[PDB]
Amino acid sequence: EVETFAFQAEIAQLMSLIINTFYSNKEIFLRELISNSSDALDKIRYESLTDPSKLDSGKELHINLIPNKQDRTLTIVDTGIGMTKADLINNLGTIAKSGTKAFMEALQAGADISMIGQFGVGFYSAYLVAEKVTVITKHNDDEQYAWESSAGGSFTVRTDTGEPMGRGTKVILHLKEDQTEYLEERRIKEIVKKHSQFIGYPITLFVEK
Ligand SMILES: CN(C)Cc1cc(O)ccc1Br
Repeated sequence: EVETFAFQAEIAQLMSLIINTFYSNKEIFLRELISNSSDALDKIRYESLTDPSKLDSGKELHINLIPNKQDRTLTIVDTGIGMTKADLINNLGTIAKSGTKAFMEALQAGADISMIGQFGVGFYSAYLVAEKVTVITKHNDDEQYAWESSAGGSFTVRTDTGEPMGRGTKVILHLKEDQTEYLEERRIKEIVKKHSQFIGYPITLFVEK
């Protein structure tokens, strides 16, 4: 069972601005996704402070970076609070309608695309380097769902029968053919050190055979 939804107009517009605007500093995507994972890890740590059993689905709070050269995917895994189905449909838990409005007004007033995270829609920077994005997520109060979009004005949501995650969120970036540099160990490591060096969670860069 696969449901297909239209993006709100303002979100589709933000997505095509990100895809079409000439802008060379594409590496900020990794900082924005990592920062979103860190925010979701803060959220489940804070709930665990008064209710320990919110960690029965995973005591470990971490972020993993997993490049796969055969599939041409970069996967960002976190064991944060995760997302309910309604969250996924509602622009992946963001206020994307009003953040895009403020983001685009800023762009006309001195801002550049690298400031997208200040307006809450940093996730969509994923499309600076990905032609398709898949978000697997599991929240304590809901089942495991798969969100998927290749832009073009729509996204799908389905129940994910893949590997149980326990709790957290997985962003699979199907990279564009000319963005494979973000699969290389030394290039990911440079970006993490440049932009994410004070994230309060361990970031493990997986290696490949
Ligand atoms: C924005 N990237 C990292 C996906 C994501 C992770 C979360 O932990 C929560 C929401 C989203 Br979308």
